[PDB]
Amino acid sequence: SNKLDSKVSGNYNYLYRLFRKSNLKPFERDISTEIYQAGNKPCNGVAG
Amino acid sequence: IIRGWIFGTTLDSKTQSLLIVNNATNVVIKVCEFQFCNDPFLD
Amino acid sequence: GYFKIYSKHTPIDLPQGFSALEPLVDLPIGINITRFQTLLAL
Ligand SMILES: *[C@@H]1O[C@H](CO)[C@@H](O)[C@H](O)[C@H]1NC(C)=O
Ligand SMILES: *[C@@H]1O[C@H](CO)[C@@H](O)[C@H](O)[C@H]1NC(C)=O
Repeated sequence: SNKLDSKVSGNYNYLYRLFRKSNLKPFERDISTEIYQAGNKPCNGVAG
Repeated sequence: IIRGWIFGTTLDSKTQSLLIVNNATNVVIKVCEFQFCNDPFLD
Repeated sequence: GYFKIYSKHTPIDLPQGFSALEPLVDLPIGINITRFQTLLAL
């Protein structure tokens, strides 16, 4: 349904994940917001 | 004396947790992020 | 992605004997469990 689930402004409701630490096991859910440590040292809860 | 168990990973509101409790008349099963302190207990 | 519970009761250092356990209820739980804690009322 291209027309019935869209608008000129758009839909910001749907959320997906760009990247994550590890794969998800079958039939498992995770809503944690922890950022994977791509840098050499952790950032301790601030988006750096 | 002993009745019920709690399950989870962090055992707090941060992540999901399980809680099963008996109180001598029925069984309550519930999967919610309830607030568990250092050692929960009942009076 | 489930949760199964078995129970058994017997009157009267675990005792010397053989006994079997029957199911009670199966639960669809989508969160993995790694740690568990017991509760006792004083
Ligand atoms: C599932 O298991 C992984 C590794 O054991 C752990 O990091 C993760 O926190 C668990 N899931 C939940 C929802 O706690
Ligand atoms: C105690 O048992 C009653 C059943 O009469 C139940 O409704 C109640 O939820 C139980 N208490 C807790 C903390 O679950």
